[PDB]
Amino acid sequence: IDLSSLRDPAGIFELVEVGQVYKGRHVKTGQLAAIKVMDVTEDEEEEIKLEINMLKKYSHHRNIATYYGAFIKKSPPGHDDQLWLVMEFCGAGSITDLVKNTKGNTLKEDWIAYISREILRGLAHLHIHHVIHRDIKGQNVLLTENAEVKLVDFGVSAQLDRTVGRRNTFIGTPYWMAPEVIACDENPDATYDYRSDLWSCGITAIEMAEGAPPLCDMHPMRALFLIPRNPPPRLKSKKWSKKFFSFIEGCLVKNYMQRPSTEQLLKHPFIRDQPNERQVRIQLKDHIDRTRK
Amino acid sequence: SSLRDPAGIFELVEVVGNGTYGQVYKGRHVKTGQLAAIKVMDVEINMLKKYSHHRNIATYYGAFIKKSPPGHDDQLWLVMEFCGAGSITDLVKNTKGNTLKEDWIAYISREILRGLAHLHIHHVIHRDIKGQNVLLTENAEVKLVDFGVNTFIGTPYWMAPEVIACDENPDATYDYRSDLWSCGITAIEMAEGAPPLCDMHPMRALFLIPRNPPPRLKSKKWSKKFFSFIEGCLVKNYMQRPSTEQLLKHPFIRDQPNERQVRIQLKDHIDRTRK
Ligand SMILES: Nc1ncnc2ccc(-c3cc(F)cc(NC(=O)CN4CCCC4)c3)cc12
Ligand SMILES: [Mg+2]
Repeated sequence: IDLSSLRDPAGIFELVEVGQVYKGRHVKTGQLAAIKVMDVTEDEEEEIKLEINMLKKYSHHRNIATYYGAFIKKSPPGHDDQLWLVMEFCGAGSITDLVKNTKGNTLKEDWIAYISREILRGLAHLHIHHVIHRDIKGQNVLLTENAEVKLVDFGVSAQLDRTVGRRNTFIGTPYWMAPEVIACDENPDATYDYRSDLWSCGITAIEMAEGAPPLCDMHPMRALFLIPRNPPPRLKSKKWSKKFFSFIEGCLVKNYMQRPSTEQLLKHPFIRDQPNERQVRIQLKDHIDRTRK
Repeated sequence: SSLRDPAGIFELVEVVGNGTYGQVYKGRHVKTGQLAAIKVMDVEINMLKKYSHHRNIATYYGAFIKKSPPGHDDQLWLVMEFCGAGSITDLVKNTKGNTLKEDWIAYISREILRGLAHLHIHHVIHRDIKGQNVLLTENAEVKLVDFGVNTFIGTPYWMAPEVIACDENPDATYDYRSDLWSCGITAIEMAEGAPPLCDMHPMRALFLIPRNPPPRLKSKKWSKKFFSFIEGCLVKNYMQRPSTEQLLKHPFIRDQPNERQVRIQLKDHIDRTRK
């Protein structure tokens, strides 16, 4: 295993069934793995090498779907090669899937507290190693069959899955984007900071509570204009606890300079005080099981 | 509700063209072997139905629903004419020097504009004109794809200034003339191999388009008519931008003496690129 290299995947990883996300396996162990396969030009291969040097290293962590490495499956000369980004497998789907299947498209507050803490613990690990995730959203928060919460990592340190295959030219979905990452009249140069992940975490908590991020009903281009202008988003319903409202307001501080860090939000009462944690963990494991059958 | 299953009628071959369009496949009509493009969506049809009957718009064939087990999300299939010779972005990328001959640009730009004129006369704005949505057939016919147009913002480089919301323009005013700005950027893309601001971060380009003066061709080699055409498409304030009809009369578009040879040169280029 090497994360500073760019070898052919043959004899290391192979694809089993469905850049597109594929189910794959480590040849020698038989361990399942999610593999992102992208078409790369023979010129984009030189861009990968530079981005691989930009990679920051960090250990395994229980809240991060481990990034195993990058590989290039070479095609005949002239023909577009294949970039493979290999990551640990999470079989119970995303948090967006979880909230979508449930009745009323809303999760119980103690489920949001549990999932949000796992997201933050994963983020704390990335931030302490000087890495910004940059794409926190319910789709990138996965569940294992054992109700373990893991952040998608296809080489987040150098954003290997967002910089090649003409993907780099796409703006993407704007709804989880922090105000500072949106270039507007007062912010001409986008400023990605570790705290941009915390804004995304707050939008993910709203998404778990309501089934969709704020401004979901708007055209992405309109939402992109409104995020840096609108006051921080709020939960629509008054049903929620005072701690949950407080948590949202904590993440969603408009000016990133004044937004708390991961450690400070990990101490927030909504995250810190989870009396029914054991039952939540059981309720989630049970929800995953009955959804499978 | 009367949409049938595609089995035995259309089959998916492969993704076209490796993520750039999303879930769009090169399909095949089972009984004839005739190729088709199929837009597969997880489940705006009559838009592609009556507005695609024009030689410069890829023709709509039909709609199908591939039924999944109860509870599991079904698949809508939208089938249209396949354009086998790739996009004009592919064309310029696959040309030596990443630039097309001016008479090729004149020809392709006229076909884009004729497709746009058809859409605009029916009160339809394409909204996503770019080299990647302008396709070639094997016999060098030019066809527009992806009109209508939901949560993903694509590439910003071909977007007109008025379509980008800012302090003075809070509500992005999509107008038929926004497609003409996109056609001018497509002509620059054919001339240089990339749109203006290509070297910038898409988010930075989105900030600069409504602020920057109209883009210009970098080289002085081009004819005065071609410079005039670019200036016509790229008028900053859409209120003074010409209509599709006015640009169709522009000398660069209207006066094409070597049209027959261009068509032959394009057919020949498509063939050499295939092998
Ligand atoms: N006719 C053809 N022949 C050959 N290659 C073709 C390649 C692409 C297409 C095509 C057809 C179509 F309906 C829509 C789109 N584009 C998108 O779906 C983009 N969406 C914007 C919002 C979500 C994604 C592309 C037709 C082809
Ligand atoms: Mg047609």
